[PDB]
Amino acid sequence: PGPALCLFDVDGTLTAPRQKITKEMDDFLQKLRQKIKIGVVGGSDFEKVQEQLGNDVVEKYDYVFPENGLVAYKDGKLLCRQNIQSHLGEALIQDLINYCLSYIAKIKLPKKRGTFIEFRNGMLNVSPIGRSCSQEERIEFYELDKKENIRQKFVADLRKEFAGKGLTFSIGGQISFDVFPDGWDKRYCLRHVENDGYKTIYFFGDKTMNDHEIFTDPRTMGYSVTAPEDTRRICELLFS
Repeated sequence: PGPALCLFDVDGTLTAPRQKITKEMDDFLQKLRQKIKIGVVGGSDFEKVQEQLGNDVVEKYDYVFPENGLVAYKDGKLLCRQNIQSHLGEALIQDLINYCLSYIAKIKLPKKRGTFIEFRNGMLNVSPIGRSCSQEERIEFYELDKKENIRQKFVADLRKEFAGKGLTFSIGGQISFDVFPDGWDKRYCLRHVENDGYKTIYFFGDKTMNDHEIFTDPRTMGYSVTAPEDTRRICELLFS
């Protein structure tokens, strides 16, 4: 119905895991773009996106959203930027940082290395243990955090001392847990597409991590695919 947009998650949906897009796929998308506009979003960076979809990616898609739209492109122009310290404000960053630093120093573990706090543009990857832990170190701490649940213990107190700062927490993997402003997941990019006159906004990607929010957000018509061949089968089924 009316003007529409197709937004695709990058790795997995448009390419084989850890690989650049296919010629067939690429030619398919440019062909699809003829009638309906297209866009891509992913948690990775533009450089990584370039590796997967090509260095001229901003010319192949109408919208390009690396870092979940925290980096946006449309028609080839750098729409804008946004980082956690600008949105949340420095003094807000240091309050979270300070706290985690002093809290982390009070946790006896079998091993400690470095990068107890990693700083991403739109997310603070913490960890009571660090981040550069080895292969054996990581598994060790992981099996240890199994029964201990050290992470949930901290990811709960933080929610308290900082209750109300529009911050969302997230425990993932075996050693670290991400921190970030509310809505700063793939849904963030939607803000670059809800004002260009689209009656329908399709999304193609992973619908479950638990649950991918962009896939459920009311503005999108979710279509989770299992690989690039599916993205085409559905796009073929839906369009053309």
